[PDB]
This record gives sequence, structure tokens and C-alpha cells, in this order.
Amino acid sequence: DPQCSQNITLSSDRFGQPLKQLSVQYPRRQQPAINLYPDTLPDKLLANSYDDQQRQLRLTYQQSSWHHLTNNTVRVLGLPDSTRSDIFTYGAENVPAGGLNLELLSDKNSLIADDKPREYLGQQKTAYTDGQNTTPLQTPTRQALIAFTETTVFNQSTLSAFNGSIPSDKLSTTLEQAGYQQTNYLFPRTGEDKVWVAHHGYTDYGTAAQFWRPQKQSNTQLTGKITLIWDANYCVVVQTRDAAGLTTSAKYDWRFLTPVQLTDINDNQHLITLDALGRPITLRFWGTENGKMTGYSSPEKASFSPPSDVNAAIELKKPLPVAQCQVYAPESWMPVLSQKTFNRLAEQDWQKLYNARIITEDGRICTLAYRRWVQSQKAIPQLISLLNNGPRLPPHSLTLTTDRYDHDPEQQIRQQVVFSDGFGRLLQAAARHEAGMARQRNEDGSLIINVQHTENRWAVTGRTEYDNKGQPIRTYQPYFLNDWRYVSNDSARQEKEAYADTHVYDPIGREIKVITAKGWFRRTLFTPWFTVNEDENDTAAEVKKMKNIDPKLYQKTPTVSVYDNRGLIIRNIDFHRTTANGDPDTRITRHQYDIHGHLNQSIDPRLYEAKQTNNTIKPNFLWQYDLTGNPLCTESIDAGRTVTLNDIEGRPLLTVTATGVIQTRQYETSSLPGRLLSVAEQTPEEKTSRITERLIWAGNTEAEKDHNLAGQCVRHYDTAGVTRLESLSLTGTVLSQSSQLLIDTQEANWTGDNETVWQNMLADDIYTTLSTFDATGALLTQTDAKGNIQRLAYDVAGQLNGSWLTLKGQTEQVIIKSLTYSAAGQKLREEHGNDVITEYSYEPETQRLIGIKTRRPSDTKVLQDLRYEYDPVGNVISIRNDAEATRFWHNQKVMPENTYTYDSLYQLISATGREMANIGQQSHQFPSPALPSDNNTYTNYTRTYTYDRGGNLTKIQHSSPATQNNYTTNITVSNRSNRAVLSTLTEDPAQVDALFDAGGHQNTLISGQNLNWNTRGELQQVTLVKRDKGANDDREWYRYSGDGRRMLKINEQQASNNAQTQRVTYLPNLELRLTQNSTATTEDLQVITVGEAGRAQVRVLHWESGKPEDIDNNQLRYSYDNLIGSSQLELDSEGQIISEEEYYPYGGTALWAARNQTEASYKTIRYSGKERDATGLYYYGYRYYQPWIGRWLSSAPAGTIDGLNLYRMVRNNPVTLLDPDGLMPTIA
Amino acid sequence: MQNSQDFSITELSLPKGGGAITGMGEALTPTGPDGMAALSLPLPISAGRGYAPAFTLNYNSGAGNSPFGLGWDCNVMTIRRRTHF
Amino acid sequence: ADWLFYLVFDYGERSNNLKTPPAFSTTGSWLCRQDRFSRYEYGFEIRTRRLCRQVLMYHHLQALDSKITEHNGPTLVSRLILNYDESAIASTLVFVRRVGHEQDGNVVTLPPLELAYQDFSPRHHAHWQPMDVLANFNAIQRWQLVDLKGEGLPGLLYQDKGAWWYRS
Amino acid sequence: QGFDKDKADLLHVMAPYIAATLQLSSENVAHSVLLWADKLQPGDGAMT
Repeated sequence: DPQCSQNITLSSDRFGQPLKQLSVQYPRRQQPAINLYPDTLPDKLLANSYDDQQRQLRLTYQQSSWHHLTNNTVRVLGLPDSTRSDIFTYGAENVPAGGLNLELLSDKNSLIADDKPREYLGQQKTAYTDGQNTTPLQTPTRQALIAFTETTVFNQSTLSAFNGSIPSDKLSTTLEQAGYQQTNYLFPRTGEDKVWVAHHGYTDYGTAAQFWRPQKQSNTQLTGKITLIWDANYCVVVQTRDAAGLTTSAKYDWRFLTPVQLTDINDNQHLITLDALGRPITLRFWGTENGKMTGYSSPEKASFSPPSDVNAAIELKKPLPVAQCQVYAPESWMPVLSQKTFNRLAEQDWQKLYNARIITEDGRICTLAYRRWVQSQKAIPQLISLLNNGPRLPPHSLTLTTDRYDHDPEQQIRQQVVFSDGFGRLLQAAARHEAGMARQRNEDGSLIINVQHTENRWAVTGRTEYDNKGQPIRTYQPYFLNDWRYVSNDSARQEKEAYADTHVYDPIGREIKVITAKGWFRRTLFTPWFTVNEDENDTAAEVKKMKNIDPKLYQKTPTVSVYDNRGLIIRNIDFHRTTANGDPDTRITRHQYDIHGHLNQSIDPRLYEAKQTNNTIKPNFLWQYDLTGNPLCTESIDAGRTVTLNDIEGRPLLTVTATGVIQTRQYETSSLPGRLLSVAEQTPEEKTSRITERLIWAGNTEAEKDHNLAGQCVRHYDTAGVTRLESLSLTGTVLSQSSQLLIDTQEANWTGDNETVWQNMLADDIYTTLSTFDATGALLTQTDAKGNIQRLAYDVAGQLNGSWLTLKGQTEQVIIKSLTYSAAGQKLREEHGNDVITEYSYEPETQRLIGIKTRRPSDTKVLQDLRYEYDPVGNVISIRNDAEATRFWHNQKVMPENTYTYDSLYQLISATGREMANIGQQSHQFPSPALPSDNNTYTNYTRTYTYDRGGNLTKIQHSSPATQNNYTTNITVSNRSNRAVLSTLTEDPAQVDALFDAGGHQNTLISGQNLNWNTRGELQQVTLVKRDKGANDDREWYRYSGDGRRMLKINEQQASNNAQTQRVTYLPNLELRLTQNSTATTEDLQVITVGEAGRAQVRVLHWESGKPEDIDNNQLRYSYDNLIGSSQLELDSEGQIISEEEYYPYGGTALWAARNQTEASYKTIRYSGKERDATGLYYYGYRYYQPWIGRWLSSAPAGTIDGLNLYRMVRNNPVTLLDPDGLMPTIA
Repeated sequence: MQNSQDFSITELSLPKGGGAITGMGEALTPTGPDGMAALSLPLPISAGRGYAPAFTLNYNSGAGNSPFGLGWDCNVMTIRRRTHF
Repeated sequence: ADWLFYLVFDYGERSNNLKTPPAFSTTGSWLCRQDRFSRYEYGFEIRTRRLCRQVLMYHHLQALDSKITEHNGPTLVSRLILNYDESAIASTLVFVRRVGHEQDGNVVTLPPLELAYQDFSPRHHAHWQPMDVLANFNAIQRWQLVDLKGEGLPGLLYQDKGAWWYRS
Repeated sequence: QGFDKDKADLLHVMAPYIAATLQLSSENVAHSVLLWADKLQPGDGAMT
């Protein structure tokens, strides 16, 4: 089974140019009698490794031409003119015996002969100019100045990708508006029409009296041109200009012809200092921020002399008026002569050594000359000492980067040292950290594993060994060293505790075997048609020398990628079992590619079998592309069909979504840069496209330069409100931003051109946030929308080292007293303002958490104490809480651990844990917390999870014998799609699709509650209680920002005597909560959020009105989060417990208790760092999640998810994984 | 990027320092059918305007003597009478 | 005055000391090599009596930059130091160092490239080996050392009366 | 299963299938090979 391909030149010109070429991808041989495979492979592997796409003969034919400007005085050869590329596909049966070659191909009846199925792939033309005309020349000038490049983008057949959805005349018009033109084929055949092309890469040239330099350039004719202002000698570009009047410029260091002094579009200077031979030594920048100048002092004001010696350069004081000062020591590998040795040799021997070129003119020891004198027995013994009492360091460089500017009283210097080899590859890097324990570097570079406390600590990271091919063979885990100097490699290798991996490479340069510090390894087997990838569980049986899942489960369960003969992956086969002694099944995902090699379609294995049975079943995905590979259409059985058209600049102009909403984008014209001005859209039901977004862009005036806003979007009108940029930093970040939200009854339709009108669409509560940043750009001070101020501090390494909060009108509260980080920069120790200490433990061999401990140092009381047990890959197989049970436990002190079982695909099979004895059935409705006075108990439970062939959870079986909880959750899964609902909505899989809209958004949340999705696929409204035509429906509704953030959540109850409205506004660093009863405000609460949710966030509850009588003001809530950010323990300002909560793996509440009900009402972040809404639904950025099901509320947009099931919740492993904003970023 | 060229001059951006140490390289050549050892060393020639002479010191075993020492060559383009026969 | 950049080859007419950059325009003779040689394949003697000692790059900063006065001439920006292990028998390149000079006279160096060549040392290596294999190879009989049939090493050819004999 | 012999000449129908399974017979060679065998009846009965 070899793969084989061949490139054939069919014809060439008199100057050797390839006028005609053919690329041949040969088909796979059919199945042989004898396989000749190693048989370490799973059964049914080779059989499932054969595919029809592998048996195709692919003939890619390319035709081209050039210009040859030849005469007795000129000889310019090979100037491209044109090319055309077609493909033919033939079956295996069409391969001639002996394969293909030129004599067969030149035959009049050959496979590439005319009157054959030539499928067009594309064509290009080069347009030439003379610097005078705009009109393309018939032939090029000697100068070969290129005017532009013409590329064919659409065939007429590729316009079928629109699937209609546009009028025929609208489409041709739109393509012209988009800059596409219709033209003929460059290498036409009898029988064809015009195609659509794009012209791009336009250059206007200067003249012969100048050097023929480009003067003006643009990507397309739809945008403006940048102007290149050349220096006096036309050597470098000095100044650039653009359509918006935004210019930049630079002065050059003429010794190198490199820019050194640069002017931005804003009044912001950047300056670098170069040394002899051109290395950057220093960086400064300065300029304005808010109508006044700040930054680093200019060089004529702040004198600075960069240090020479590397240690001298480390032992520096704070006030260094420089950023990133570099110190280079490339000479460090060479031995040198110390003064003692030289002074002894200084009489007579140095002369012989000097003449022998051992002693260099700069006092160094020449490597080869020295060795020669040793070999010749001429070496002087006194020199031996210089090779041993001063171990050499690899050539290296030191960076000194300050945090703040010259005038600041505190300027920590981040000290970064990098070492490299003689091949230019880094060996390691290390940075200075705060005092603590570190490994010791001995005098000879030996590594001492025994750590001791020290002032001088460097975090050594990325230490790598290489094999002289640049293929790193060993990674060392990061550690702290009590020095900065390079640690010897021979020493590190024998410590063993100095943990490292091993990478075993083949002759190709691919990794075959990767062995980690634990001895576990990955293994990859390559064949010409497939790649077999085994993880650490798959190989677990071989690394035996039973505290985990029996390794038999993963024996022979590799992931295998099966390729076509073009190198594309057509099948992806997983093998699987749920029991250790089972017989693994074959779960095969199928893919097909089009003639251009683009993915045409993909099919889920569940749907595949159904599809073979019923051919009316669609693939999960289908795509259609233009000739350059831009998808024009995508259709997903789980997300609907959309069509998109971008113009010749690559920016989108028109898109239609699954639900038929047509959205178009208004951009700036060619006299302008081409920036987006507005977004407008219309639903099928209406006639006028409404403006949902409007962007006001800055120009180049002084007011803009003064606030670093030249060229920025300054007013962004969107679907929830208007965001204003008032000021940017010298470092390019936000110093001042403010906003207003839309009136609840006002839709975003920002029509006209008068902001006077736009202001009347808005509420008058304007929120403003302000910031201060250091030179690096770290946030130092953050003022929220209502004036509360967060103050941050950073350590010598640049990491947060403490935190404070000043409430408006009050004194400053310490939030964090102290922080320590691991060598890897992971939070290691944290000491809170409530005298609660959080300690983390990491497995040093894998650098991952093995436990978390939370304690009060005043009574040495451990509140939380977790341990995480992992399998060889990193799935958590057990979570154990060794802390004493809390005060909410009625005579129950012991807490058994959480046991997890996973299948071979790492889906949960089962999980155990504790739950409130009275938690009842898991549903969308959440139970009241127990109070300690309730004297409630907790029980153990187990859940079992059943999944289908597409990864959908179909059944969850809850069991807790203590109260005989027996709750069976039945999920009805579509038989055409992966849309799925509970059996309580429907039992019939054929009715499941009816419960979703065209875009895959669920229509019904729970039976009786409808879902209103807007045009953006965002959830606009949830019906909570459906009523008659008298009483209003209880409902909740939302407003979202231009980037999809929930900005506003309104909870509207319509109860006649309880029609409470909870207006929750989301502001940076503040959740603003206004609660009104049917007539007036009952509560007005500012929730100040210090730190990220899911990262032990501390919240402050500040009331301006309606504070509960049992709560003091300015209440602090300290969260102690688990492995994936779920909030389990909540403490008050003294470290006393407020609440405790456990979750089922999918986020349902298993256990919940609190000190009070009043306090319980303010806990909003519950699971994996996210807010639990009123409906039980969790909000994740761009998605909502249903924890009582274990599924997403709406499908992901096609293309954001690497797998095929767009409704799948975090790979069916919510124990260890989390997915910020609900859209796990592509690994690509 | 589709519908884009690489002949576009768009930035005056300053270079960054630090990183691995490079300095001078050694083009030790993986020669084939001739079987000879060879090494090329670059000269510090500024591009200038973008048109600059190309030089290297070429070591070629068996090359003979030269202005650059035994086995080394100046690599200057010349037309010469053939002395081979 | 007509050009912006200059590549200069130093044959010993200027200083190569690290303490100071050499001028663009210098005076003084260049220096002869010990390994002097001639070539005659063109019908006349061509003789090489010098070798390049250093290579250096200069820029005409006055034409390139602004605010430049006095027209002092091109200023070096970089140079290579070529040290040779020189003897009359042979002169080989053994050290190549790239250095630059700062405007205050300081010097920046990179780790040099060191080269080494084999040595010819008959004064230490003269190893006598008896040879039994050349049995009866007699200078005064019909014997000769010749390569036959394209082989690289000579064999022992004996020309008898009526036959040739050969040991390859 | 694909082609009805009374709508499509069975020799034309089968020539592409034996062409693929035999050693690269072109359709005219495969057609001729099938015809040979039909005329020959190379089997126990009238194997055509």
C-alpha cells in the first residue's frame, strides 16, 4: 500500500519555462492478499482504512505562459503572464499499466487530451504597467513593473453555491458592487462563458529619474492607497500616508538602514538605540495620553548608559529611564583569561600563547588553538584552571524591562535571561521572581535538588535539549533556581527529580514516541494511508512498572486518521468500549473533499448508518466554496443553511442566516480606508433593513491625537446601547470608556446621520469606567461605572502580587494580602484579606493540580482540602475532600470522595458524590438551601450516563439508595440531526427537530416555556409563565452588545401584587442590580467584582438602598472555586462560611446549604465560573446551557467547533473540562 | 491572504531585540556527486538600496591557493580564456 | 562622492587593531604574504604576493543622512578580521571575526569562527613498515607499478617473455 | 442491479466492471473479452 504521486512537465518554452504541467496522484492499490502490517493495530482497522476517495486518479493540469523581452539590448525572461488550472478525475481502472509518463500523456487519446472532462479550478493573470498609464500593457516593460494581479474567484457553476437565496440580477449586480468583474478564460476551450475575477495588489510606480519605487499601493480598487514617501536616495520609506490622513514616519540609523525613531499616527514616539553591528539595546517611548505628555523621557532629557557585564546589569536600581534594555553576551561560551592566570603568564609564556593564537587580542582563550597545544604538549598548565573554575555559559542575553515610567516612585525591573546554542536555538529562559525556596546551582553548574530559601530566585523554564537537528529531545519541567546562570546539562540529567520528557523521532523528523516524566507515553504509528495515535491510557498496559481504570479498557483503542491520496483526512476512526473486557466497536466519522481539496461534507457515524438505511438523510455538514476556497455556503443539520459573500478585499458584504435574516455591511468608499460604517439587516417579514450597528470613526485631528484616538472607532452604536471611547493609553489600551443603554421599548435602528436622534433612543444613565496602566500595560487602577476603585500591584516578575478595593466614599479594603506563583507561573499560594489562605499543590511531573487547600490560620481550621487523582492522560478519576464536614452537616463529619469512570472515548460512564438528602429530582427548578438550624443530612449518590453513537447523552440514571432516589432522565434524540430534548417535550425522535428553529435554536426550554431568539441567534426573551389576554406573561428578556455580551437582563414578574422587575446591568467590574416591586425600588445594589469568575473572585455588596436588615453594608463574599471554576465554598470577610454547594458533573445542584436565606440570595456564580439564571439555564458568553439535560440550548455556529455535534456539552467530560463562553476555540 | 500581494510595503515598524544569539553562520554544504568538502561564509554587505554585490568566501577542498588563503575563493564573476586544453 | 556604500578589501594598508576603526582613505603600503605563488597557465607569469587581511564595510553617511558636515568620508559600519596561520609552505585562514566599532571608540565583537587544518609533520611521523607483500618486486627486472583497468591504486605489473602478469 | 440488460446492452454494461477488476482492460478490450466468453461458454453450462 504505498502512496505515489508524480509531477510531469508536459511542455516547456524555448527558455525552459513550464508551459504545461501535470500533477498525478495515483490511486491506492486494492486490498492485497497479504497485508504486511505489524498487527499491533486494532481489529477491523485495515478493512476500515479503505475508501473510494483513495482509489481516484487525480490529474491536475496546469497551463501557462510568459513574456520574454528579448532583443540585442534587453533580456528579460520568464515574466509571468498567465495560468489556468484544470483537474481531471479518472478511476483506478484508467491508470495505464506501468503508470503515467510523458509519452503516454502526449498521445492524442490520453487522459489529458482534449475533449476530456476538464474541471476548472482557477486561473490568474499578471497585469503590467509602465508607471504612466493605468491601462494594462499588452507586453511588459524592461522594468517588469506589475500593475496588479487578476484572480478568478467564481465560475458560473460556483454561483450555484448561493442556492438561489438571491435574485439572479441582484447577484450579478452585487458581485460588481463587490469588485468582481466578468471576463474570459486565459486559456479558453471551445464551449465556455465568462468567469468572475478580482483585481488586487495594485501598485502605482515612480519613475526612472527616481528609482522605480512604488509610490502608492492598495489591496483593491475598493479601498484607498497608502503613499510611500521615499527618502532622498530612495532607499527607505521615511513616511507613510493613508486615505484617512493618518500618517507615520521614521528616522533611520544609517549605519544599518533600519528605522530607529518612529512616529505613530498619534502623538506617540518610539525610539530604539542600536549598537555597533545593529542589535537593539534600548527602547523608549513617549507622548500624550490626555492632552498632556507622559511616558518615558526623551533621550536628550534622560541620560542612560546601558550596562556591559551581565551580572552588573542585573544588580541595578529602580530609576532606569528605559524599556527592554538589552545586554548581550554572545562571547560567554569562550574561556577567558583571568587576571591571576594572565599575570603569571604575563612574563614569558603569554607571548608564545599569543603567537599560537591561544591568547586572543581581547584576552580570551581560543578554542581550537588551546586544544592544539594540549595535543602537542605545549599547553601551559596555568590555563587549565580557566576552563574549570569558571564554567562557561552558553551565549546569552539579558532583558531589563520596567513596569512603570521614569518619574514613577516604583519601577520594578523584570529581569529576563535567555540562553541559546550555537545554532541559534534557545536552550532555556529564566526570569527573576520574589524570594522563597529554590534549587541550588553549585559552583560547577551542578544542580542541587535540595531547595533552600533565597533572595535571588529565577524561574527556569523551557529548558530544552536538542539532537543537532533542531528537534528537541528533552523538555525539562520548570523550576526555581537560586541563580540565573545556566545549569549544566550532564548534571541535570542525573538528578531524575529534575523531571523531563523524552521525544523519540524517526528519520523523517516526526515524533514517534513521547515519554513523559511519569514514564507514560504517547505512541504514533505511521503508514502511507493512516496515522494511528495512541495516548497514555492506550499504552498504559506497557507501563505497569491498579489505582485507576483497568488498562484493558484502552488496549487497542487508538485514534486513527485515514487519508486520501491527496493527503486529506477522509475518515477518522475511534474504537470504543465501556467495559474493560468488552469488544471495541468502530465509530467512523466520514469526510469528503471537493475538486479543490476543500472539505465538501462530513458525516456523523450515527447518522451515517441511518443514512445508508435512508438516503434522504443529509450529511451533518455540507459546504460550497468559491475558487479560492472561501466558503460561500455552509449547511448544517444542527445549525441550518447560510450563504455569505465577501468582496475582493476579503471583508464580508452580505450574509444570510439560517432563519432568513439578511444582513449587509456598509463600508467606507475608496477615498477612505474602507472601514466598516454600519450593519443593517432585515427579517423575511419586513421590508426595510434596520441599522443595528453604526461606527463613528476618528480622523486625524489634534483632539484625537491628544487622546491617542487617531483612526479609532470612537462611537459604537449597537444592539444594546452606545459605547464611547473617550481615551487610549500610550501603550494602546483603554483609559476611558463610557456607555448608555437603549430604552427598553426602543429597537436598534440607528438611522439617519444625526446623533441627536440617536441620543433619544437611549436611557440617560451613562456609565463611565476609567483606568491607569503602567509602561508594560498592566492594569494598575480601575475605576468602575459608579466610582468604586480597584487597585492592583504586581511583583518583579510581572504577576499580580496583591489587590485592594476602595469603595466610593470609603477607605481601602485589602482583598488580597499576598500571592506566590509556581515556576510555571501558576497560582501557588494566596492569602486573602479575610485571613483565609488558599494553597495549591501541583504534580511537579505533569505540572497540574493534585489538590487545593483552604484554611483559616487563626484557628488552623481547614475548610476545604481537595485531592485530584488522575489517569495517565489527565482525566480525573477521583476527587477527594479530606476537610471536615461543615456546620451545615447534622452529625455528619465524613465525606467520601467523588468516584468517576470514563469510557474509552473519555465520556463519563459514571460519577459519584454527595447530595442533600432532600435535594429531590434534578430539574430546571433549584431547591432552597438548608440552613444549619434545619439539621439536615447529606447522602451519597451515583449517576450513570448513557451516550449514543453521535455522543449525545440519551439517558442519565440517578440513584441514591439512602432516600431511594431513582430518577431517570430520558433524552429524546433526533433521528435526523443531533438536536435533542427531554421526553417531557416529546418522546418521538421525529418530532424533535420541530422544537428547534431553522438555526438550531431550541424553541421550548421546558414544556410550557417558549424561547424568543433574535436575528443574531441571541436569546431575546424567555417566557416564564404563559397567561391569558388579561394578565401579562412572566418573562425575562435580554439586550446584548455588538460583540454578543449580555449587557442587560430584565426579570419581569407580572404577578398582580408582585410584579417585580429586576433590572440587572452588566458593566465592566460591576453588576448593577436594581430591584423594583410593582410600584417602586425595593433594593439598589452594586456588586463589585474583583477578579475573574472561576478564579476565586471576591465580590462586594454595596447598597445605596434597600439593604436587608440582617446584612451589613459593603459585604464581602470570597469564593473558593474548584478545579474547573465551580463555586463550592463561599466565605465572609472573617473567613466564616456563608455557603456550601456541590454539583452534579453537568452543573445541576447536588448539595446546597447556607448560613442564611438572605445571604443565599446573593450567590450568582455557581458553575464553572458562570452565572445561573432564573430559569436554571447557565449563561456562557455566546451560549446558554441546560444543566438538567447536559446539553447546549442552541447549536454552535458552524465552524467554531472541531467535532460534528454542535450541541455537545464539553466533550462529555465536565469533570475536567470547561469551555469559556460556550465555544471552545479551535485547536487550529 | 487571498486577493493580496507580498510586494506591499505597509510598515515602518521598529525591530525587537533580545532572543537567541545568532551572530555568524556556517554554510557547511551537504555536497553530493562531487564528493568534496565545502563551506561558504557570508560577508557583511549591506543591501543598500536593495541592489548590492553578492559575496561569500568559499572553501572548496582542492581549490588551490588564493588571495583568501589556501582552499578559499573570492567568488568574483569573470570571463576567462579556457586553459584546460 | 558618487556612491552611498563601499565594500573595502584590506591587504595590509591599514590598521586591524580592535582599539580603533580604520579610515576609508588610508596611506601606506600593503603587506606581502610568505606563501607567495605564481601561475603560468595563461602564458605569462601571474604572481600573487598578498592576501586580504580584513574586509570592511563603509557608508557615505553624508549623502544618506541629514545634518552631516565636513565630509570626513565614509564611516565604517562593520568589519571582518581575517587571521591566517601563515608560513612559507602554506597560508591558511584560521580565524574569522566580525567586529563593529562604536562612535566612542569602543569595540563590539562576536565569538569568532575558528578553523583548523591538518598538519604535515614528517619530523615526528616517519613510520617505517616492512612490506612482505611486494615480493620480488625488483627494480632491475621487468617490473613496474601501474594502474590498469581504471583502478585508482597501482598494481604490480610484471612483463614476462610471452605474457604479462599482474597483481591488482 | 444498476443496469437493465434490455435497456442497456449487457456487454456495454459489464465491460466497465470487468475492466476495473481485471488487469486494466479498456472498455473495448473488456467488451471484446466478454463477447469472447459469451461466444465460448467457458463453463459447465451455457455460461454467458
